[PDB]
Amino acid sequence: LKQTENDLKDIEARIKEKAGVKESDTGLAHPLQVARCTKIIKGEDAKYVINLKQIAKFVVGLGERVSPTDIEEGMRVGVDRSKYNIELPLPPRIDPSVTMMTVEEKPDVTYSDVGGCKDQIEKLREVVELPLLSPERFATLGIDPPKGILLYGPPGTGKTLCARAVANRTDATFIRVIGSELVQKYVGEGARMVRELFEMARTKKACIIFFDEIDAVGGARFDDGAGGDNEVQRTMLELITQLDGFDPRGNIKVMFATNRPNTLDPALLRPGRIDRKVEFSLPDLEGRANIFRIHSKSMSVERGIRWELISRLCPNSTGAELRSVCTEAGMFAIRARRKVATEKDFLKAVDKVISGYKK
Amino acid sequence: KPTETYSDVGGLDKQIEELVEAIVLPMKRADKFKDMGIRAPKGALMYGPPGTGKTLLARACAAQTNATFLKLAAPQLVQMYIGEGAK
Repeated sequence: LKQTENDLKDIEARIKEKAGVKESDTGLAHPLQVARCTKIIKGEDAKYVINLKQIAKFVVGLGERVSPTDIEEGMRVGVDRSKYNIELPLPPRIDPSVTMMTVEEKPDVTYSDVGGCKDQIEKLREVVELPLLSPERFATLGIDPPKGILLYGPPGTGKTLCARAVANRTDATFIRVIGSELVQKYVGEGARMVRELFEMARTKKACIIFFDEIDAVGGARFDDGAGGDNEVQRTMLELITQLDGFDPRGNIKVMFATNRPNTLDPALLRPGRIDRKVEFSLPDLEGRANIFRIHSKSMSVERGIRWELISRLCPNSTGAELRSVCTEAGMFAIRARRKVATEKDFLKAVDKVISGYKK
Repeated sequence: KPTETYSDVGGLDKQIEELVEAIVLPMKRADKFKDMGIRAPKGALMYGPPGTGKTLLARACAAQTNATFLKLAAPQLVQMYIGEGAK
């Protein structure tokens, strides 16, 4: 097998390199990330001659032609940054972005770090849980749920597991899209990724489209709003033309996550699209107690401890600061050389968070 | 020719009186000003918070005279290569 594939360059690759390179490079020129043509004269109809490079840009006039399969020669055909006329039917949509997309239908997450967040659930009960369960109730109310729902709170807390808890009661599909990964070297990845989200939301009713880290995208940015390239500038079009105009409000819903509302486009913050603003508070004495008892099932502890007094000494804390109390509880047991964490280990773990941080 | 009237948004009649005077009157019937030789105003400066009727009565003033609505967004006027919003 080793010596068999060595001589294929002189036999099989001679035809492969001719049809895969010489034909593509003919005249200074199947996933297509690039296309180029130099001085091609073809009699308006299948003219093409489009240079994807920012240098020496071309246009196509003289009528309109639709050829989604093969425009002119096949081979190298592309759109990339600037969309010119009749080149729309064949966009270069290929990209290994599958690692970015995370789709979970009917998540099983109920309460882990979100114990005590039922106050925020009631905020999402009317405008999210209600339409995804009985959308026909809004017919007699006369109004309909708003398009989007805005999330607010501490950075990196409450925007992950709290969104999946609502989808459990409604048996919806939770799709998390990271906004920082929407920005790549390919111009238009943010707008193209949003296009496929509404396409999958029309097939299956009652789906949740979630956008993680919208500050990296927003409605505008430097390279798009202030720049010449179009990525986020074309992303806002998919949140307006598709969601508002074509898509009904009951079946398709949109939710974002951001640290500050001012980091977004004021055009999106206006009513008609983004209305509900959900602020993430911190769990109370009852909420912080239900989180510690769940983590105590996977961690060896003493059967005679009390999780109510553990959450009582600790003030209001985020979802991470509460998990730190259980993880640090095993560190103090190492000094005492014990297999389980006694009540005194949790008391020292709370003082480590109070004194070590003081926030 | 968007479809809107002045009764869809009320309470702005104080501002509408200034809009109709500087927009509808010089546009709809210009024969009163042309007989005097004076030049009719082609626009009026408008300012205010969003949603106060500046963009709400835009299509309303265009619907009364049956005109085409063309909106120019501020983020759309800044690009890299010279062109676009300038055109």
